[PDB]
Amino acid sequence: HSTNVLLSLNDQRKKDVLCDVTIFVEGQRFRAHRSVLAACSSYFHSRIVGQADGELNITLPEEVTVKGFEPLIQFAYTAKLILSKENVDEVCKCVEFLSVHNIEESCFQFLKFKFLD
Amino acid sequence: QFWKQLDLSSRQQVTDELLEKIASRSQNIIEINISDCRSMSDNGVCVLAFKCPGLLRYTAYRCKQLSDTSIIAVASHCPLLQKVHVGNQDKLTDEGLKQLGSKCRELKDIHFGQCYKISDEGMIVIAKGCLKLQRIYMQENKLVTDQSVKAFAEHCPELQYVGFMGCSVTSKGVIHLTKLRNLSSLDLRHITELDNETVMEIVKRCKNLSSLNLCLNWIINDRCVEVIAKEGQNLKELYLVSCKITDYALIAIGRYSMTIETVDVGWCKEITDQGATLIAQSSKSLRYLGLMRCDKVNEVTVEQLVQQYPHITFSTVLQDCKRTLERAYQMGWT
Repeated sequence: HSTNVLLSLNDQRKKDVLCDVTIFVEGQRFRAHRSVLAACSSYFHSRIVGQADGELNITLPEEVTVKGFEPLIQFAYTAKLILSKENVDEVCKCVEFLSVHNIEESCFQFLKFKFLD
Repeated sequence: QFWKQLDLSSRQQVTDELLEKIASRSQNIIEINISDCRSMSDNGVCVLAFKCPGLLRYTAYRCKQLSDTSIIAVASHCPLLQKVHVGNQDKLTDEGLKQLGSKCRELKDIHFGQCYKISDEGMIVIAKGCLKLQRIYMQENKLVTDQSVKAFAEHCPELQYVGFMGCSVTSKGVIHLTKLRNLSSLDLRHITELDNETVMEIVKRCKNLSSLNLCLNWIINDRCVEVIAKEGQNLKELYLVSCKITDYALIAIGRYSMTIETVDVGWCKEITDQGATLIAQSSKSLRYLGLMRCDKVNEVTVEQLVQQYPHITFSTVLQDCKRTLERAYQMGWT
C-alpha cells in the first residue's frame, strides 16, 4: 500500500541510483531520498525544505555514529529496526539526538529494565 | 577563455599537485571551486593564491584537510575578493578570520556553516571592515552570540540575506535587525530565544521581507502568524515547522494576506482538517501547502482536495508517488 512504494525507492537506494540527499557521518557518505527523510525526522525536514533542487548534502554532527545511523535509514524505508545487544546504546543515543518520533523509549528500553530487575 | 572557471569539485583523487600547472599556463582565474576535495593540502592553495591575484569566488565546501593557512594566503594575496564560501571545514579558527576582514574590504558574501571554532571575536573584526556585505550565513556555530548580531547591523547597512540557524543568539540581539532597511530573507531556525514581540516588529519595520524561515521555535504562537499575515506586503515564503500553532494560522495566512506562495505548517502536532481546506479555499495565491507528518490529516481529504485544487501542490508522507514518478525516465526496476 504505502508500502510497495517505499519498496521502490529502497531498491533504488540499494543500487545507488536516482538519489537526492547525501548524508555525511564521520566521513562516510550515505545516499538517501528527500521525502523519506522528511517524513522520518523533523531534524531532516527542517534542513531539507529550506534548500532547493538537485544535490543536497547534510552533515550530521559529531556525536552521531556510523554504527547508529547505519540503522534508522533502514528503519525509514523498511519500517523495522535491528536490535543487537552488542550495539543498542548508540542507536538510542542517535534516536534521541535526531528526535525521531516513530520510536518510543519507555515502551522500548523497558526490556532491559525487566531483564535487570 | 574556456578556463577561468576551474570548478574541480568532486575530483577527490584527480586534484594532486596540479593547481600549479593549471595556474602557470592559465592565469587570471576569477573563480575556483574545490568543494568536496580530498587530495591537495593547504600548500596547494598557498601556491595558487600567489599566482591568482584576481580571485573573486573562492569556494571550498567540506574540505576538512585545509586549515587557517589557506585563508591567511587567500586574503594576503587577493586584495579584491567578493565571495568566501567555506563549509564544514572544522580546523578554521579566529586567527584566520581577522586577516579576511582586515585585508579584503570587498567581500560581499560569506558562509561559515559548521566551523565550531568561530567565536564572535572574529565576527566583530569581519564586521569592522568588509562594509560592502550583502549575504551572511551561519550554521550551528556556537560561541557566536548577540554581540555579533549587534555588530553586523551597525557596520553593514546593505545586508539582504541573514542566516543564524542553530546559533546562540537571544531575542535581545535579534531585535537589532530592524535597522537593516534592505533586509530580504531571514533564516532564524532553532535559536535560544525568539520571543513573540520581536518577530512582529521585524515585519512591521523591514518592508522588504520576502522570506521568513523561523522554524523549530516552539514558543512562537498563532497570533504572531496572523500579525505577519496582515503586515507582510512582500512576503512569499513562510516556513512554520514544529511551531506551536493550532489550525487557525492556516485561515489567518490565507484570509488576511494578499502575497503568499509557500507555507510549510509541518510536523505540528495539532493541525486538524478544515485548515488545509480553508486556506486553499480562501487564499488568493498559494503554490505550496506542504503539510508532512501531520497525523491528524486525512488522505481522502487531501486526495479529494488535491484533485479539486490543481493549482496548489501539497506535501504529505503519501506524496512519495511523485518521487516514484521519476521512474518515467529510466524505469527498468519492476
